Amino acid sequence: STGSATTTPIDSLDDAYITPVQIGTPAQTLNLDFDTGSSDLWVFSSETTASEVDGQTIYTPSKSTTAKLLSGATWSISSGDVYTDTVSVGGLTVTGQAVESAKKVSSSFTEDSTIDGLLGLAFSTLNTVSPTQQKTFFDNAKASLDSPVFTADLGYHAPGTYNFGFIDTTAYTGSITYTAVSTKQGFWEWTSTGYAVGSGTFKSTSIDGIADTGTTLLYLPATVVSAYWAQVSGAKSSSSVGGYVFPCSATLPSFTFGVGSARIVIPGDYIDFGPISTGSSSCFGGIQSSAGIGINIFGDVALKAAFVVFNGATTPTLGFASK
Repeated sequence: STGSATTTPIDSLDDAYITPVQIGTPAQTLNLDFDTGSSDLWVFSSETTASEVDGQTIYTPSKSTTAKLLSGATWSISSGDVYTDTVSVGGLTVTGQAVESAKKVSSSFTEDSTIDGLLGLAFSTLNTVSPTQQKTFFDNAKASLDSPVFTADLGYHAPGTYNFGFIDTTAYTGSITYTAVSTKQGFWEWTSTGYAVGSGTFKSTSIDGIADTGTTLLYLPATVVSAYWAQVSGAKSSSSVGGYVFPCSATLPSFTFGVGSARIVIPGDYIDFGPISTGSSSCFGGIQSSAGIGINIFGDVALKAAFVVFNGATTPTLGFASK
């Protein structure tokens, strides 16, 4: 089996991407945030505190003939109980998928009406269901997939594609470079071989990080991020804003990261996240320091510059191609 679904930016900044997902019988279609940095499938539901719902499409398990309460199971990340139900992505169907129903949701989600929930695609060891931990959609699908892979092809200010079970050889240029993955923290964790700023020379240096479609920006060590922003006239780190900002009049340099011997180039425009407030001439930067995070994160800024293969074979790997 295979599946293929279009993913769409939620706003003009590519702050996140939503992908339609069919849940239940008859289908209830929710727009979920596919997140390779977490491992829960959770949704706004008919059980979510009414005050905390503001425009989202909710999952109603009582209207689904295939929904079953997973008795005693709870989750907490935003929290609630758990159902099993039929879940389909882009034509690919999983039966008995754990669907985690929000009783309560953070204010951050209530405020963002375009995201109906999350679909986690990290390793199932990070799943928060208790007392019986649950499998991700990908893990459940693996048995039936033609190949145990999914690919992320995120667009820049444009729709993209998530594919399951196959690699679309028309979707990238050149070859896919594969690199080792550590699952020890439950993430798609890998080691970049270095970086370059604009047309500058490539610096060979190991950067351990995660491929995280659920994170908007690129978070790298302070040394690297300082070298980048030093090439932008007027750029500075602002404690009031919470990161690097730059004059909206600036032209940003590209940023290159290494994948083995290969190179992925992030165009400068990808690093522009626009005015910090309406009318401001200060703009927010898309490359930020990981120093207060504890881990480097190859978020959407980096990932959308590439065709990315998440290989969930017994020895997992990550592949990157230019496109």
